[PDB]
Amino acid sequence: GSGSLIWFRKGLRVHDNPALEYASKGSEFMYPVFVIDPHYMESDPSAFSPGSSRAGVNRIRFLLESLKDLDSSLKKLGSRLLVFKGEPGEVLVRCLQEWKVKRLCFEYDTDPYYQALDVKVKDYASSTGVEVFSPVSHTLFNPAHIIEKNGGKPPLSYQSFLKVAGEPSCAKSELVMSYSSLPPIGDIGNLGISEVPSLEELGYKDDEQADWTPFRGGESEALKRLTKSISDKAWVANFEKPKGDPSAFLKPATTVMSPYLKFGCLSSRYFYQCLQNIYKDVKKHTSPPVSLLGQLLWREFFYTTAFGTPNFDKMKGNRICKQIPWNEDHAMLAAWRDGKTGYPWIDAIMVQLLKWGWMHHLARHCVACFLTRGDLFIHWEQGRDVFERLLIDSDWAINNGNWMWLSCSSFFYQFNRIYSPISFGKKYDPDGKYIRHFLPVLKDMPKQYIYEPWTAPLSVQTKANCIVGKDYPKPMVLHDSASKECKRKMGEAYALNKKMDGKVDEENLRDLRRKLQKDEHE
Ligand SMILES: Cc1cc2nc3c(=O)[nH]c(=O)nc-3n(C[C@H](O)[C@H](O)[C@H](O)COP(=O)(O)OP(=O)(O)OC[C@H]3O[C@@H](n4cnc5c(N)ncnc54)[C@H](O)[C@@H]3O)c2cc1C
Repeated sequence: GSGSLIWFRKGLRVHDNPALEYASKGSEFMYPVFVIDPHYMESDPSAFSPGSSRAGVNRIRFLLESLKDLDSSLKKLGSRLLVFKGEPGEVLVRCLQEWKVKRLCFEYDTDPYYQALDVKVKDYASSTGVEVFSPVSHTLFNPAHIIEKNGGKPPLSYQSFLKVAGEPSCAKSELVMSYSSLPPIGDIGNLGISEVPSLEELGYKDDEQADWTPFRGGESEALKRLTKSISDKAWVANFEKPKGDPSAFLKPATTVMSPYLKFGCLSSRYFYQCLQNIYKDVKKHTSPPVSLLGQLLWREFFYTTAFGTPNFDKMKGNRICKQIPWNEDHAMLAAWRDGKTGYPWIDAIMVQLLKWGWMHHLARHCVACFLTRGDLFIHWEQGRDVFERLLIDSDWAINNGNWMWLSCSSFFYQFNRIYSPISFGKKYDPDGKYIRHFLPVLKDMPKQYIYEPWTAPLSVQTKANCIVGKDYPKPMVLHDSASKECKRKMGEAYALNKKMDGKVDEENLRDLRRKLQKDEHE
């Protein structure tokens, strides 16, 4: 008889799943599918840290966990999760041509990877008589609608986006959070049926599995943590993003729902709905941009902008990105990536990236600034790539948008507002608790130098059992001069961008790069 297939990619959850719902109705049997793409999941010995070439082992373990939770939640309703390994496009059509499937459902998505897959699968299904339901539930708004309504392009600013965006449909909507039951799986036919694969099966040695980010994945954890994240009504009511403490690691200054919203473990519509409820239950609460709900709106802003901008994930070809002659220097990038820059604050943060796969927004700010238009002047696409595989909440739209923001390549252009690798952390942690924790090599350094070990008298060092240049590196660069040179180049780069009416050529750029080379080398 007529069967259905619920294809899972990002909505790794049972609650608020418009796609899963439809797949359960009018079907005597249902096929829940998820494909492990070797290219993204399997071990890559060439990578700079355990994982594939696109994902650190941390985000991978998170996904695998989300998958187990999901299957489990399905095995509860009498269903199950069928996991195949291979190129999704191939796997999917081979599933269609193998099963009596008349209806194919999967949550919509705007990432390039998925836009590409969905054209193929859609065309195959359409040409083979399979119905296709691809509802928008990963975001509160439909990028295409916003862009269409706004004329022909995406609103140029948060403020402008909210005006146009209006309010999400899920507002007065009633979401489906549970199901009494779910259609039985149905003939598995002849396909390599598989259970969620272990890190080992993905090719990872045990030493590559020693560390553990402190955040389990899955819808279960998701919902549980949301409950904890917003239990304090006053806190959520008085929420102001800029006022959070970036050094607070024992108790993160924000929700950390980031990874669950990225893999769809948590519906953002439900979250948005909860916030709404507790907002009306008080009377006085913060509003965007700084509000907690205002944060779900930043996600919306970048997604819409990302979906409407070709070459969004790169400078060249990007309508909205300022053309800047960034340097390239695997040695400098490496020093920053592994957290060996010399500035304890920056290094401590980069280590939290590697160990937690998450850092407070402001921390992400500092290291992104230091790496680009703040001190090193390395291409933002480079910090972007490092972040993309290390963050357990790595999100295409969000990550690219933010790196362009922190590099003053787009959205924000007050490049003379530079974070200080030395003094910023003090504003919150003068004792340097955060640093000591993630950089135990400086465990004993006296607070008078914790943010600048290179200024600690040689005697203090040896006693603190930390010698700059041996145990802990010395400043890879001197902030003052560095940031002053960045502010300089940044100036002439903007000058060129303005002179060429936002259309700098491959030529001009090259000539600027040369020009700056002279004025800053001889
Ligand atoms: C250079 C740089 C790279 C970044 N890369 C990513 C990334 O790959 N994935 C990612 O999810 N966030 C990224 N961010 C944005 C932000 O830091 C995170 O969303 C936030 O730290 C997540 O913590 P939280 O869940 O406690 O956020 P909360 O403050 O508790 O907000 C709740 C939710 O709102 C969303 N949100 C919060 N801030 C932003 C923001 N500035 N832009 C868009 N959405 C936001 C997130 O989905 C988050 O889970 C990046 C920021 C910078 C400066």
